[PDB]
Amino acid sequence: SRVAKNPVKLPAGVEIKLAGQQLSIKGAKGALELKVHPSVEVIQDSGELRFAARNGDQQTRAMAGTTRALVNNMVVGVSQGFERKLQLVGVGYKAQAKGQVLSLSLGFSHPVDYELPAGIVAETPSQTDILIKGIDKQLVGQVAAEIRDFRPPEPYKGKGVRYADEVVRRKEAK
Amino acid sequence: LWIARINAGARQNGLSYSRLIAGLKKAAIEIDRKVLADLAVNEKAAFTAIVEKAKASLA
Amino acid sequence: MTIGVVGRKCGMTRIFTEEGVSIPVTVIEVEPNRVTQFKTEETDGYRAVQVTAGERRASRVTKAQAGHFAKANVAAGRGVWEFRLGEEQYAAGDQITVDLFQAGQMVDVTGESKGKGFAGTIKRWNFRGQDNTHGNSVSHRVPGSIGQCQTPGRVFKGKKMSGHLGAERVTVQSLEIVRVDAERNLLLVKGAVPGATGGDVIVRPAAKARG
Amino acid sequence: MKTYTAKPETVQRDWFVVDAAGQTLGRLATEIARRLRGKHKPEYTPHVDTGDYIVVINAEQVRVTGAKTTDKMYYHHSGFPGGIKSINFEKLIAKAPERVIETAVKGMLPKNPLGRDMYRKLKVYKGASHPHTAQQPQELKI
Amino acid sequence: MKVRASVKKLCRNCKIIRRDGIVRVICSAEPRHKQRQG
RNA sequence: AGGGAAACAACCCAGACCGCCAGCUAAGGUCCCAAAGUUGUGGUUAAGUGGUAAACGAUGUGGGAAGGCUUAGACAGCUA
RNA sequence: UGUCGGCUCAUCACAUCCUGGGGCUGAAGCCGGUCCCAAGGGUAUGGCUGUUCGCCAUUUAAAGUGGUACGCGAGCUGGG
RNA sequence: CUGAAAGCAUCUAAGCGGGAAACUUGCCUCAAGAUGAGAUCUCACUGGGAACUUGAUUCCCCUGAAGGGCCGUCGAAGAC
Ligand SMILES: [Mg+2]
Ligand SMILES: [Mg+2]
Ligand SMILES: [Mg+2]
Ligand SMILES: [Mg+2]
Ligand SMILES: [Mg+2]
Ligand SMILES: [Mg+2]
Ligand SMILES: [Mg+2]
Ligand SMILES: [Mg+2]
Ligand SMILES: [Mg+2]
Ligand SMILES: [Mg+2]
Ligand SMILES: [Mg+2]
Ligand SMILES: [Mg+2]
Ligand SMILES: [Mg+2]
Ligand SMILES: [Mg+2]
Ligand SMILES: [Mg+2]
Ligand SMILES: [Mg+2]
Ligand SMILES: [Mg+2]
Ligand SMILES: [Mg+2]
Ligand SMILES: [Mg+2]
Ligand SMILES: [Mg+2]
Ligand SMILES: [Mg+2]
Ligand SMILES: [Mg+2]
Ligand SMILES: [Mg+2]
Ligand SMILES: [Mg+2]
Ligand SMILES: [Mg+2]
Ligand SMILES: [Mg+2]
Ligand SMILES: [Mg+2]
Ligand SMILES: [Mg+2]
Ligand SMILES: [Mg+2]
Ligand SMILES: [Mg+2]
Ligand SMILES: [Mg+2]
Ligand SMILES: [Mg+2]
Ligand SMILES: [Mg+2]
Ligand SMILES: [Mg+2]
Ligand SMILES: [Mg+2]
Ligand SMILES: [Mg+2]
Ligand SMILES: [Mg+2]
Ligand SMILES: [Mg+2]
Ligand SMILES: [Mg+2]
Ligand SMILES: [Mg+2]
Ligand SMILES: [Mg+2]
Ligand SMILES: [Mg+2]
Ligand SMILES: [Mg+2]
Ligand SMILES: [Mg+2]
Ligand SMILES: [Mg+2]
Ligand SMILES: [Mg+2]
Ligand SMILES: [Mg+2]
Ligand SMILES: [Mg+2]
Ligand SMILES: [Mg+2]
Ligand SMILES: [Mg+2]
Ligand SMILES: [Mg+2]
Ligand SMILES: [Mg+2]
Ligand SMILES: [Mg+2]
Ligand SMILES: [Mg+2]
Ligand SMILES: [Mg+2]
Ligand SMILES: [Zn+2]
Repeated sequence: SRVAKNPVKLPAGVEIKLAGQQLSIKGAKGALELKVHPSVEVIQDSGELRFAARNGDQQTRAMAGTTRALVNNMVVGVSQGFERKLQLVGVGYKAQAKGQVLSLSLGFSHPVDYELPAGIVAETPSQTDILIKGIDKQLVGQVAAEIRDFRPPEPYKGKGVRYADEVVRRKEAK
Repeated sequence: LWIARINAGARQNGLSYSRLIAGLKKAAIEIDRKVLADLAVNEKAAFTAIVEKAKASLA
Repeated sequence: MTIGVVGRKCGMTRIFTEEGVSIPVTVIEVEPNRVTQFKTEETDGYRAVQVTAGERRASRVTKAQAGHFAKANVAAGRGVWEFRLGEEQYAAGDQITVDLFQAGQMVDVTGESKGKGFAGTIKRWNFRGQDNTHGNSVSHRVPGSIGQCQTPGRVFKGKKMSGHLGAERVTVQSLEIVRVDAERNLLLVKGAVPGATGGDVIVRPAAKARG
Repeated sequence: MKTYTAKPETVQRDWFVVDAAGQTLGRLATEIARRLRGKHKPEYTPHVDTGDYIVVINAEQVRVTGAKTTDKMYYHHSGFPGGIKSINFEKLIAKAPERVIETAVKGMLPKNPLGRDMYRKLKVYKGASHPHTAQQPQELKI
Repeated sequence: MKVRASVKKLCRNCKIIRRDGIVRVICSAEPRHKQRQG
């Protein structure tokens, strides 16, 4: 329960509105993060934020730690949004960003285009790197993972779309 | 058939069949099931007095 | 789909293109249809239009059916048909002609096929006959086995046996319109159309089409 | 002195309305079946129809406990070989909500000509309203 | 993936987890150590 | 023979002289079919287990008696 | 309670032969091996023999395995 | 994917996704005897008297419509 006993340490410029279980965080360059909590959870507003549990059951104990981590991501996101890196390995593989349409040529017969939902923005500083930006961890990591299943990496040469820190297992032909 | 009809009549007065028979044996009453089922249908005001007699036996 | 015309099969013919190929064609005569009733959601549930075509002598139209044809000043015709329309407007007394079709324009033709009275299983279900020699006894075009022993010990529902090659309604899909004769009220269609000559056929836009 | 018997010509019947909006499927149906038969009246005879009329309004909001929402299955055969057909609780609430309560109540009634007259007195709807305001049904708590 | 009735670790990096009521082994080191059932 | 075990000679209860629109019990039972507790108190299970199974496998969960490290800094992470 | 094989007509199981979706590979590609999910639809013609089977010849995406009185003679045959 | 119980890890415990010829529709046909017998448009019929066991009653006279059938000529409809 060491995660549930840690505060959130809310940054300087934010706002916390608590009307019942429904909770929100307000911030800059992106705001309006909302979620509600199961009726088995405690949140104690102060100069900080703290989490407890109504009950002693096992499920209530496990869900207290999820609430602490979920709110923490909400707190960071409005202040410092989360960001994911994708790298492209292989000749003739390149990606270019155009507003809300990301086009990828990944060796198929036909180049494919990915549509970026509201929220996130992608921009490619290079022709082999993708930069996914956003305000929530779950949506940013979902779209990054949706851009990877187009061509997940190969062990023999590493060709495909990979995370910028993902280790790719390699091997050689017999 | 008599039991199923005393059961229906006792619950309108707030008592189950098995709790009624326990109270009736407890107080002294020994009326048949055939006569109890007849009072339940027709002499409802007499059945009510018997039922509240069985409750008053603390059973 | 959802809106078409009612016509009469006139027969088969051919037309020769300029490049020499011959197109097998069925002629369909569509006398202009007359809108008889308009069915909407707030009156009927579903949404459709009702249509009549042809000509009927006054002695064969009954009193109830004549006052229905007189609510909309339409005059009685043979038969009455209903087309379940999607989103269209039609007032009572309107005209519907072949001019809602073009060339190309894959269409579906609905008709009632020819009737073969009481057919055997070879003709109806494409069974194969037993021997014509080699000792076979009075069992040449008969079906054969129709079940198993004690287990089930009954004939299963839907078993294929003989009787009545239907004069039922069938539709042939994705037929190509070759020519539309507005002035003569004709509709030249490539292929074969169910039924005999002079029968009623329903012509509607292609249900599938796509490719 | 002979035991009283109910004549089917002078049987008193009342209308009730019950709200199936969070109630367990099986514990709601046992009480419904008890009223449809007359087991709540002292005039009950096993061969006449002496129960009341029941109206159920919020059919689609009935619930089951445990994992029965996705695992409870409904089967029926069509008469043709390999004609067994299936559906579950989740999909039948979307398709035909009223069939869920009628099926539960129907299996708790006798399977004979009288058990089908008692089933004829049950009206199940999926909204919050019924067309039977002319009969003025009363409120029945479970 | 290897489907057996006796699933168990094969090296240090193997990991016994239970997912939708099924015991599984997931290994970061070798993709050959994946197991199901058991 | 009768009641129970769904139906079910050989299992459980019990041995039919006749009649009764009287009562008490046995085996088995008491949410509806279908007579009788949606009875009371303290726990277990989440598997529809209950309502078919073996070697063997598993951080499923309840209870109990003891151990090894540990503010001279324990166990996991992270930096050499 | 008519017993092998052939013919006609079938129906179900999945322990899947082809087509469909996947994990591992001693998986470079084209091919494969093995395991998992999947029963919608398909799934040879002949020479020899009474043969089921089998062996040959030429095909096919493939020429599945079984239950049904080793399905089927008040449906046929009658080679054994 | 996000994520704890169990500072890590973890597709799951709360929450959110992708995914097959199998399943429900989409295509074609039958279909209110679906006794739960549904709906729409239009058409027809607007007289007396008596007996009562006193209203979903019985009889007498007059009036029988909308329509259906018999009959006849037949049909790419058909054993009847
Ligand atoms: Mg004919
Ligand atoms: Mg042949
Ligand atoms: Mg012969
Ligand atoms: Mg002979
Ligand atoms: Mg002959
Ligand atoms: Mg058949
Ligand atoms: Mg029966
Ligand atoms: Mg196994
Ligand atoms: Mg899953
Ligand atoms: Mg016995
Ligand atoms: Mg038994
Ligand atoms: Mg018995
Ligand atoms: Mg007793
Ligand atoms: Mg006892
Ligand atoms: Mg029975
Ligand atoms: Mg009872
Ligand atoms: Mg209780
Ligand atoms: Mg069970
Ligand atoms: Mg079981
Ligand atoms: Mg079967
Ligand atoms: Mg399988
Ligand atoms: Mg296969
Ligand atoms: Mg396959
Ligand atoms: Mg494959
Ligand atoms: Mg494979
Ligand atoms: Mg199969
Ligand atoms: Mg099949
Ligand atoms: Mg098959
Ligand atoms: Mg399908
Ligand atoms: Mg051969
Ligand atoms: Mg030979
Ligand atoms: Mg055998
Ligand atoms: Mg066999
Ligand atoms: Mg045989
Ligand atoms: Mg066989
Ligand atoms: Mg036979
Ligand atoms: Mg024979
Ligand atoms: Mg034979
Ligand atoms: Mg026979
Ligand atoms: Mg014979
Ligand atoms: Mg014969
Ligand atoms: Mg001979
Ligand atoms: Mg011989
Ligand atoms: Mg985590
Ligand atoms: Mg993870
Ligand atoms: Mg979950
Ligand atoms: Mg989907
Ligand atoms: Mg699909
Ligand atoms: Mg295909
Ligand atoms: Mg199937
Ligand atoms: Mg009808
Ligand atoms: Mg009707
Ligand atoms: Mg007339
Ligand atoms: Mg007529
Ligand atoms: Mg004729
Ligand atoms: Zn391993």
